[PDB]
Amino acid sequence: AFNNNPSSVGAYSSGTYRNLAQEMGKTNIQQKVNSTFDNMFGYNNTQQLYYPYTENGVYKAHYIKAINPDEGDDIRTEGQSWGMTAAVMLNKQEEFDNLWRFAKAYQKNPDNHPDAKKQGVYAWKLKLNQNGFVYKVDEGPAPAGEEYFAFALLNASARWGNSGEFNYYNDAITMLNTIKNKLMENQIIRFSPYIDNLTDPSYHIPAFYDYFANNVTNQADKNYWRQVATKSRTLLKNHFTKVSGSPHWNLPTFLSRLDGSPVIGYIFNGQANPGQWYEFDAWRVIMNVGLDAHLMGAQAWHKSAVNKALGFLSYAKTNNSKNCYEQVYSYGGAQNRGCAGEGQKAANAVALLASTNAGQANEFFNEFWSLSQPTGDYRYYNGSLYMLAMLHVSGNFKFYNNTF
Ligand SMILES: O[C@@H]1[C@@H](O)[C@H](O[C@@H]2CO[C@@H](O[C@@H]3CO[C@@H](O[C@@H]4CO[C@@H](O[C@@H]5CO[C@@H](O)[C@H](O)[C@H]5O)[C@H](O)[C@H]4O)[C@H](O)[C@H]3O)[C@H](O)[C@H]2O)OC[C@H]1O
Ligand SMILES: O[C@@H]1[C@@H](O)[C@H](O[C@@H]2CO[C@@H](O[C@@H]3CO[C@@H](O[C@@H]4CO[C@@H](O[C@@H]5CO[C@@H](O)[C@H](O)[C@H]5O)[C@H](O)[C@H]4O)[C@H](O)[C@H]3O)[C@H](O)[C@H]2O)OC[C@H]1O
Repeated sequence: AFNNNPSSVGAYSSGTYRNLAQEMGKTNIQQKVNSTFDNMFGYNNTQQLYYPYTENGVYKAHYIKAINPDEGDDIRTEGQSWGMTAAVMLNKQEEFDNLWRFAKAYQKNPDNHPDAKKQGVYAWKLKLNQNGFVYKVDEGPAPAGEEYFAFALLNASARWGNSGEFNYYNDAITMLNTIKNKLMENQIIRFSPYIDNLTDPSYHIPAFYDYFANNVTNQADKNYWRQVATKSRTLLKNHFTKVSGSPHWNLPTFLSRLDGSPVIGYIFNGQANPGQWYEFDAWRVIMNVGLDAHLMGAQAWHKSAVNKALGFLSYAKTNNSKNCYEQVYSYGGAQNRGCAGEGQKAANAVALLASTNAGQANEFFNEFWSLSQPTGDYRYYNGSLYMLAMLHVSGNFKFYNNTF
């Protein structure tokens, strides 16, 4: 049965990981997790997201392909870093290394880049040109990518050691220093190096920063990352307070100021959507809250955040002619961007690790568990989230500490 009383002590401290699928009475859990990985990383052109990159017939590395029918397929740091994370959680070392090799070679901007803000950060969007060679479309970073890269590399160091192709640990420390020096403002993760007083709630994963604190050597850096963790929980708490009730109606948003205030409308040239939309980025916020609750302990704010957000989505479904909650809301109003897909449902299943409502658990978990693994033209985002969620709800998303 669903544990509606999540412990205030996290799995990272206790070593005790919940298996949410088991709590919900599901069978063949680990087999389903395994087939999810195998299908995503297999050469089937169906669920597949993991593709080899070759130059003149010579194998180089692998990437996660952000399949895109409208705008052309591209390659993204977040997809890449999530792929590495999935691989390390299931002890899939070749897949990890092939993805990391690609990132280090083709996504990393040179440390001597003329623009100091780009030095050592990871170009968020690549494509293959008309001859099949990789190039950077936008050299700017999407910092959730670097966050996951650092997280995946620290875990790889811990599981596999550092005597093979990669010194994972040294690569992780370099990544952490890049985040600190290039991708933070006042110890809050940036949306961009080029815009101040701006964050993206979905980039906040407080437990990762605690994990970083425990895996650096020097005292100043340990304290730095602990402060980032505290400030991240405060940002998310403040954001959830601000979106409570009218006018945001309990869903977190795409963009936020550093005090947690949703960004209203447009604020910069190139901006994809209005700041106050619950949209594709924002889907992940309560998933991150669930992650944090599970790994570092469930506090009153985690519970309130997820209970109210899932509560709104359940309500929204009853007022929908197609009996679904939708992909995009603004100020509590549906923006007609379609019924929720697999990635959004996946995000909401992970949020249940902070839920105290068995009725929400039954509804949201079964809607995720009944899905087939994503296929077709929109499988990049849906499929990547689906993979992460499969790890989170099966007790397979763990923190592996390094030893010193
Ligand atoms: O110079 C600076 C610029 O570099 C800067 O650029 C920003 C860099 O960060 C970018 O953020 C990432 C964008 O990608 C997000 O994930 C998306 C979410 O959407 C998914 O696509 C949807 C899937 O579902 C379909 O139904 C729907 O139609 C799709 O839209 C997509 O697959 C994912 O990759 C990441 O979360 C972000 O981190 C940002 O876009 C850039 O603006 O901007 C500032 C400038 O000064
Ligand atoms: O566009 C705007 C419209 O969106 C707006 O409509 C309003 C939207 O919100 C509606 O209210 C929702 C009611 O349900 C809430 O979820 C609750 C949260 O609490 C849960 O209870 C917890 C369960 O577990 C216990 O252990 C725990 O102690 C409890 O706290 C409960 O199960 C959920 O159902 C949603 O968060 C609300 O959004 C409201 O009725 C609409 O009017 O109207 C204006 C328009 O502009």
